[PDB]
Order: sequence, then C-alpha cells, then structure tokens
Amino acid sequence: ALSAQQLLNASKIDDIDSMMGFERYVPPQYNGRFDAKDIDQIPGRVGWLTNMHATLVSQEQGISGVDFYFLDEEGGSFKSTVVYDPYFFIACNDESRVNDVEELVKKYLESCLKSLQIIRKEDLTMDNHLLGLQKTLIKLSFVNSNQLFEARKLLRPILQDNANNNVQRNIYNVKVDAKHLIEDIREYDVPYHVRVSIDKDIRVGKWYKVTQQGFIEDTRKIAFADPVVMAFAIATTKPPLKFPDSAVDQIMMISYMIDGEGFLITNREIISEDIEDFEYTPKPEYPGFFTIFNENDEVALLQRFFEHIRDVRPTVISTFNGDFFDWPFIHNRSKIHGLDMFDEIGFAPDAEGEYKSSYCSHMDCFRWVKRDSYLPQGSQGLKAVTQSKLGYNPIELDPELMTPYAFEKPQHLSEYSVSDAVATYYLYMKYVHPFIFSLCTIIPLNPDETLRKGTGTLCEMLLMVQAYQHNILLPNKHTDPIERFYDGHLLESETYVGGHVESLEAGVFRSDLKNEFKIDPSAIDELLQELPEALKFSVEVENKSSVDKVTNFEEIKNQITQKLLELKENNIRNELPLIYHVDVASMYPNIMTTNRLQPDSIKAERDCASCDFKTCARKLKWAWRGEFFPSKMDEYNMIKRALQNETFPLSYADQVIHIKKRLTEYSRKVYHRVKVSEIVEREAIVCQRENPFYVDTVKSFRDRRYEFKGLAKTWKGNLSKIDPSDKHARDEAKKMIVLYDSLQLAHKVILVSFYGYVMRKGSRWYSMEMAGITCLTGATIIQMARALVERVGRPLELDTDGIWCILPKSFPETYFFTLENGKKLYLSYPCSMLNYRVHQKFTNHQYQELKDPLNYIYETHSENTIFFEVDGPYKAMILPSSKEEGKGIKKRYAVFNEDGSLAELKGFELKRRGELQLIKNFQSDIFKVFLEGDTLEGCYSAVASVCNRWLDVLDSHGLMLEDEDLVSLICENRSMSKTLKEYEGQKSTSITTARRLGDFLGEDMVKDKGLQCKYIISSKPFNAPVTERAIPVAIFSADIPIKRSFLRRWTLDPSLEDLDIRTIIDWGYYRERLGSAIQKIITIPAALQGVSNPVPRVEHPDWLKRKIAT
DNA sequence: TAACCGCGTTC
DNA sequence: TCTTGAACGCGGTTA
Ligand SMILES: Nc1ncnc2c1ncn2[C@H]1C[C@H](O)[C@@H](COP(=O)(O)OP(=O)(O)OP(=O)(O)O)O1
Ligand SMILES: [Ca+2]
Repeated sequence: ALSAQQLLNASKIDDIDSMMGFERYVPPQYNGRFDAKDIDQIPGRVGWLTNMHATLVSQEQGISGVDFYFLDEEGGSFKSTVVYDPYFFIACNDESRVNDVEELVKKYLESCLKSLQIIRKEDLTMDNHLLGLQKTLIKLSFVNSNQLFEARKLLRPILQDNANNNVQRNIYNVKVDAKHLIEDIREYDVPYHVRVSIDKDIRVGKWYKVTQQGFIEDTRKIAFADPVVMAFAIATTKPPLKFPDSAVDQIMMISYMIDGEGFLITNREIISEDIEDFEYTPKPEYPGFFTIFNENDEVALLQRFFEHIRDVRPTVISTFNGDFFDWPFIHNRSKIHGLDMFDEIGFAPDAEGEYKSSYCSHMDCFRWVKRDSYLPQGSQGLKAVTQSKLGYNPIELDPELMTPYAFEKPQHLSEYSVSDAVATYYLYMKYVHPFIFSLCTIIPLNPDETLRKGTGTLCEMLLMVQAYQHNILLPNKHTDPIERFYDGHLLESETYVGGHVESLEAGVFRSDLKNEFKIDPSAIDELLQELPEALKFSVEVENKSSVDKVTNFEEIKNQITQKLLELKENNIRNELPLIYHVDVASMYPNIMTTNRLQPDSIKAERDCASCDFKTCARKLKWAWRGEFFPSKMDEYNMIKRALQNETFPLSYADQVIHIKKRLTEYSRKVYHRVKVSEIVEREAIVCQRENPFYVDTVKSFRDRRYEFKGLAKTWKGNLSKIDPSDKHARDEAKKMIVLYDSLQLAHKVILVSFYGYVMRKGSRWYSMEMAGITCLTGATIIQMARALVERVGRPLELDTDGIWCILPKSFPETYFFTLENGKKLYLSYPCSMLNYRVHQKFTNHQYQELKDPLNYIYETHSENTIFFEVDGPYKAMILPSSKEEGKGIKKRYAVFNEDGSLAELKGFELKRRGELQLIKNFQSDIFKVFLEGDTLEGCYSAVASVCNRWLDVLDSHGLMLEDEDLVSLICENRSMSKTLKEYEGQKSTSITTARRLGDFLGEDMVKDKGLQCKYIISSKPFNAPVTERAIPVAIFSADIPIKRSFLRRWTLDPSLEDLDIRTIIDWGYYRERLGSAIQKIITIPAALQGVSNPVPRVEHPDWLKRKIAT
C-alpha cells in the first residue's frame, strides 16, 4: 500500500542524481571469459565507488536494489545499480519434515513470497557442527524489502502460537501439524544495503569496473580518487543572552571552502560594510584565500548557496555539528521563504533528524570528534579540536557580540566566520576523510554511516562479513529478561569485575630529587636465575632474531647482573629515581586472541562433552557480581500478591515498575538494606576448537592497528635522528607523527569495542562469561607485575594494564645489542624482565587450529601476544592524595617530560568539561610548579607561593580582579544530559540554574537537551542548601530592573539594592572548594611525604592533625 | 555518616 | 529507533 511512496522517493532521487551528474549507467553486453584476470577486455566503465544507497526500481511493486555512485577515471561521475533479492531464513526443529514446512509456507506466504529453497549453513550452536554437520534452513526470497516485512508480520504470529500452550477441545484423546515445525526466523533484521554489500563483496573506496556480469575490483588501482570536497559553516543572528531560532533569526554570513579554495557570502541586509577578498592562512599547511559574494537579502544568500552547490557538484559536504544546527537552520529559513531545499540541492532529514543526500555524503566532523578523536568532552569544541589536531589557535568571538558586530565590526566578523570554515575543511581533509573512506573499504557501509554508527555496530558489521564468508548462520540479536533472580532474591544488576585499579603512593617524585628503596634480595635472586632465558627471549621473541647472530650477548649478560649485584648487597639505598610507565599493548584484544576467547568458544561441560569429550578445555575463571534486594523469594510473593490494584481510568514492563518500587521499601524495612552485592567466583570452559571467526576478526583489526602504532614509533626516531638544525625535515617528521598517532587512536575504540560488543544490547554474539574472563585474567597479569615491582621498587599507581613507578637510578635500564649485520637491537631490561614472567605464567599451550579440513585434523601449539610496552623515563610525576585517612586518589595525576613539558595530565577538573573555573585555572597554573625548588621542601614551597597567590584573591573577595575577569574565573559550567522536565524531583546546581534560566529568559531556554548551566553560588539565603543558591551568571548582564527582582527572590531578601557581583558570591563556599584542591594536590601529599603543611592558610583535617603527633 | 545519583573522566 | 564494557572522583542529596 505504501509502495508508491517508496517508488516516488527513488524517482526524485534519480532526477537529483541526474541534476548532479549521476546518470544510471547500464553496461554493454558480453558472452565470454568472466575471470577478473581479463578485466581490460570485458566491456564496461571503471570507477571509484564513493557512495551507495538502497532503492527501488521497476522493470526498466518495485524490485529492491542498491544505487552505487562512482567517480570515473576521466574526471566524470556516474551511478550504477545492482539488484539483489531480499531474503531471510526459516529454522526447523525436526529436519526430516522440512518439505512439509516448505509446502506450508509456500501456500501461506503465497501473498508475499517470490521464491524459496533449502539451503545449508554452519551453526556454531549445534552438536558435532565441527565434525562437518550443517544446519538446514528455508531461504525465503522476496521481490522487495516491503514484502519481506509482510512475511515477518505473517510468520511472527505462528512463532507466538508455537510458544503458547495449545488449547485442546477434547480432554480424553491420548501426528503434528506443519505450523508447529517453525523453529524461528533468522537473518531477518539485516539492513538491505548492508546485505547487498556483504553478499556481493562491494565496498566504498574501492575501484570497480561495472560490467553486465557485475562488479570487478580493479586491484591494479590502489590510490583513492579525489572527490569534490566542500565544508561550510553558517553565522546567525541571535537574541541577546539567548539561543538562535530559525523562526525569527536570520543567516548573516555563510563561510565555506571547496578543495583548498575559500569563499564567503554575506547578507548586506544585516552586514553593513561590504566585505572583500582577503586571506586567512592560519599555518602554511592550511592555505585559505577567500573570495566574497555580498548578496543583498537573506534569500539571495540561500539562493547563492544552492546555486554554487549545483555548480561544483560535490560528493562530500563537511560541517561541524551541521546535523543539528547548520542544516536545520538553513532548512527552515528556506522553508519560510517558500524554498524546498530537497528541490534545490537534494538534502533532507532522514528518520533520525540528520541531513543526508543521495549524491553527497554529509561528513559532520563532530561525529568523528565524539567517536574517534580520543579527545575529552572538555575539548570536543571546534576551538580545542582546531588546537589539538590542526595545531593553531583559531579566531574567537563572543556569541553575544556576533549580532552587533554586523554593524560595528563587520571585518572582525568575516574573519571569525572564515575561521570556522578553514578549521572545518582542513580538519576533514587531514583527519576525517582518509580515516572514514579507508574504513569504508572493509566495512559494508557507505561513508555517511561509517562515520556516525556506534563502534559496537561497526564491530558487528565486520563480524557479519566473516560469519557470512564462512557460511556461518547469524545468531539473532540478544534480549535480556525483564526480571532475573538469584538465591530467591530479585536481581537489580549483574555484571563482572572489571580492571584492577590501585593508588599506592601520593605526592611528588622528581628525577633531580632522591628516594629510598628497600630492595627484596630474594626478588633479585628470582631475577638473576630468570636472567638467562629472558635475555635470549629479548632477542628471540621481542626482536624475533637469533641468539647466535647477535654479537655482544655475554657482554650485556654481566653488565646487568653487575648492577643486580651492587643492588643485592646494598638492598637499602637512598638515590635518585627513574620514573617509568609500563602498559600492555591492546591488552583485552591480546588477551582474547591469546586464549581463543570468543562468545561461541564458551561452553558448559554439557555440550563440549557431547563432542570430543582433550584440549577442548582451557578452563578459565571470571568473577560474577550481582546487585539484588535482600528479600527472599517468599517476600517477593507478598509484594506480588499485594500489588494488584494500582490505578483505574497495564503492560508487563509497566507492571514491573510498581513491583520494584514497593520492593525497595519492603526490603529496606526488615533487613535495613536495599542492595546486596556478592562476588561469586565462577569458571567457564573455552573450547580451543570452535570456528574462530570472531577471535580472528579481532586479530585482524588488532594487526590493522599495530601498523599505525608501529609507524608512529618509526617516525619518532626519524625525528630523533634529524639534527635540530634542519627544520623542514623535523617539521614534516612531526606532521607524520601526528598523522599516525591519530590513526592508531581512531582504530582503538573499535578494537576495544570488540571486547565490549559481547555485552552490548542487541548483540548477536553475547557472552558475559567471555567478558569476565578477559577482565579477570588481565587483573591477574597486572597484579603479578605489581608484586614484582613492589619487591624491586615503589609502584605509584596502577590501572587495568598500566603501572606508574619509580625505580632506583641504578636498576638495569636500557641496553643496545649489536647485530652481526650492523644493526642495533633495543633492550629495556625492566620491560623485558616483566614480559618473560607473563610468558612463563600466562601462555596458551592449548591453542588448536585446523590444519586439515577434509580429515578434520587440529594441531595444538603455544600462543601469547601479551606484551608490556615501556615509556619513560620522566622528570616528574605529581600524584594527589585523598582527604580521608588511608584513602588515595586513582585515575588522576600529572607527569612531566625530561624537557619539562607536560607529559600527561589525567582525570583532573582542568581536563573535564564543566567544573569550577577557579580550580581549572588553579590546576593549570600549579602542576607546572612542582618542577621548581631545589629539594622536596623547596619544591612544595614554590607551589605554596602560587597557592597563596590564588588564596589571596578569595580572601580579598575579588578586589584584585576586574568584574569581567572575575566571573570568567568564578563560574561553574555544568551540562544537562537531558531537558529539565526529566530530572523531576532531583536537586542540583544545574537543575536550579536551568530552572532559573527559564523564568529569567523563557521556557524556550530549556527546550533542548544539553543545556550549559553557567552559574555562581550566592550567600543568601543564609543556612540553606547549595542547590538553592545557584545564580545564572547571565542575570548579571541583564537589565537592572530584571536583575534586581530576580536577585531578590533568589536571595529571599526583598529589600536588597546592592547588585554588585562581589556582594552576592559566597566566597566561603569557593574558599572551601579551592581549599580541598590545595589539600589534595599540595598540603596533604606533603604530609604523607614528611613535609610540614606548606600552605598553613589551609589546615589539615582532624585525623591528619592527630597523626603528625601520632 | 553510609548509600546513592549525575557527570565525565581512565582504563 | 538505535545501542562497546567496568572502575573511579567529586560535589551533592538521601536515609
Ligand atoms: N573505550 C573502551 N571500551 C572498552 N574497553 C576499553 C576501553 N578503553 C580501554 N578499554 C579496556 C580494554 C583495553 O585493552 C584496556 C587497557 O586500556 P588501554 O591500555 O588504554 O588500551 P589498550 O591496551 O587496548 O591499547 P594500547 O595499545 O593503546 O595500550 O582497557
Ligand atoms: Ca594498553
């Protein structure tokens, strides 16, 4: 019935594709040799596939197909279409009566079925499926996806009927119908365009020849084509102290760039002084000359925009958050001028509210920043991404001064708008475009979806490609039960124990200062007898070389034990430290690949016993955690019996809500607790013989990442080799390092999402057991590593796969082998001595792999890809301490390089989005001062100097700060994940600020989720909770009669005329906050390091006073 | 004071 | 509709 709507949509897409140079190309005819080795002979048209979309065509109801958008070698563009029948399978219980089902479904689905056929597939959840047994299914094929749905609609009813007890009519009777044989439907929830891309092995970014036989990969061409790339950014008028609205506000300026060339278009109706050609080259690598069009009115701006789009024919349009600001604004402003943007440039919102087009992919760079840039949310704004990635500080302009600068400073506005463009285009070209289009060559998705989809969904696709190419039947998406019980107690949450985190030592540790070490002798003993096989291991495994080919093996073997000797008899020494960090590379991946860990490889003793019941078993343990009400099962009945009369004028999911609520109070009433958390150590069997398509997929992507990681390591040294005198060489080498580090980091979230996918909702390969084993194993490796560095040094902090430590300046350090050829083989004893212990204790000797598929012969061997990598030595490492006795602070510290630059700053308020600007600016000013001072006491003093400097300001009640600089240093800018309406009954500074932002300015302030709550804490009302004294810092720039009235009720002081900022601030609250930061970063850690409180203006807590005088 | 929540980091 | 995980810090309220 809705077909016509789908047929109509496709049609219009063709007209637009034609309007942008995409004519549907049908290739010539040919009857001869198909083999790809004859590509030049076969007739057709080669092209670089840039984009693909599902569609509906008629013979010349629609028949499903996929449009394929190409850029040919001769500088042209063309479209081509493959047709593929949508299809899903039917499973059966008794595989003897498959034909009865086949006949039944043929007559039942006569309305929608086109064809049908028995097929066989591998099923990894079947007994003796490894010995060669296949799964029989019925392949339902259809003309289009619409009819495939109608089937699922006509089959799901049966599926529910076979799951409900059959209502017999005769009680006394003592054959089975064909409907009762349908077990399930399978591979039914696969996107059609994805289905075609997998089944025909077509990928975006690959070179193909389009022939009558089909598509052929011209693997001779490896380099991408160069599509026309445009990035654009808009500028809007905006109510003072409010947000832009497409209903009233106008576009004033639109900057954009097209393949290196820069353009600006201005609305003279708002921009007064006409703008002319100028140049913004932020850095030499980022050229950007700009020509300007000064259109008269706003519709001439939109018209000039659409006209130019059609001119250059762009296959890629890049923005920064254009999906939810730029595009929807241009759409409404075109609508309010009676302009159909679909009719004009073929863009429209899809079912997610994002703006896509057929001929052109919309590359919202923000999507990449959120997912792949590996940047914190406090840096995912255009300015920070421009600084972190492009490397230049962009032009900034206060949004409240963009509307008036149309009159006042129109030049300053034009530079800021082209600033947004330059940063957007060169961000896309240098970073996004290579990563996205190259990822498209292995992921069966077009660029639009490769950029936006969740990383878990990406892993799914990759895995779907393997499972299909190995004829493995896809498991359906996982579903969680609505309730779940344990020991009679209802479960709230069950999970597993994640990574092992440890804060051990706090305070300052510096290269120029000195530290005490208590060396375990018996650990030096353990290291000296582990010495021989480790040194062979370092060259044989870590460097993959022969012992008898390296020269100075014995030369090193003694120099290390010499220091091991001088450190053995002198097991108590006070020297300088060496600050090092050790990290296992791709830990959870390498833990999975090493152990053949994958969801299907996990079995009970029930099933693998039914196979070859023996190295099928790598018995591995994981730690289960459940959170459950203390109510026993009998208590549950009472609540179930009681809760039956809630409302009158209920779905199961709705009915669960009330059961939970009443169960909290009943559980809290008698056991004096609401949640019980129990650790149940568990065990799982992972068969070493299962089809390893999952774990191999993880290994492919891991190796995919190692290339870029190894290439960054390679170009690091190239910089070291080039003398400081040659700039260009160094500069280019720096440019290479930045490129390769981004590439390896962008692959990281996908590689780790392979371990995350096993817990994702709707996952096809769900295993809590697998995830737990991965996590636990790793905690055991890092704790085993800690136990050793404890014995030979002082480890400072530890997190999952990482260890921060200081080592005696004389512990064995680094050593360079000399190969007989004339090569230098690197050796770092500290890292390599750890690696051995892992290989001797965490190596899979049951790793079986299929050698002979015909005779089903497996060959056990030994696998271990778990390697520590070492970074260092560092000059300083500042770790904080808790305010509570004994407690420490994890996931938070600062490190400094040999040359003093900030190595790593982790976890602190400075990096996070929001938080109090005081602390951020304080933290950004102090950490660099722990590098000052000539001893731990002189160090903590230079810190205290700038500590008192910041303290002075607070006690000075802001007298030293200009009002403008004052608020920009006292404001807290927390964000709201949702709209206000959804935090009902909760209390926070963000909720109050939002609630007060609304009355002060309007309900249209809190309409959208993601509100920036910029607030300041007031003194009045006195002795009232802090969530109630949150003042919007916007009121302090509002009208004086608006200001007063609100500030009076917010303070509950109806007779207050003093509106000056400094009288309202509760400096006491700010002093406490700044006080805790001083305690945690300076004074307390000093006390645990034996220094006296170096900032005596901030006291110690009671317990820590009582412990200096023990 | 311990339990608990939202945000946003570190893995 | 989509949709990687757990561990942790911190200000702040809740029992
Ligand atoms: N975003 C994430 N999602 C899921 N698991 C993650 C994520 N980040 C880290 N992990 C887990 C899996 C990692 O192997 C483990 C150690 O973190 P980390 O060392 O940063 O990554 P890694 O060891 O995979 O990569 P690298 O080679 O860069 O060290 O923590
Ligand atoms: Ca790691």
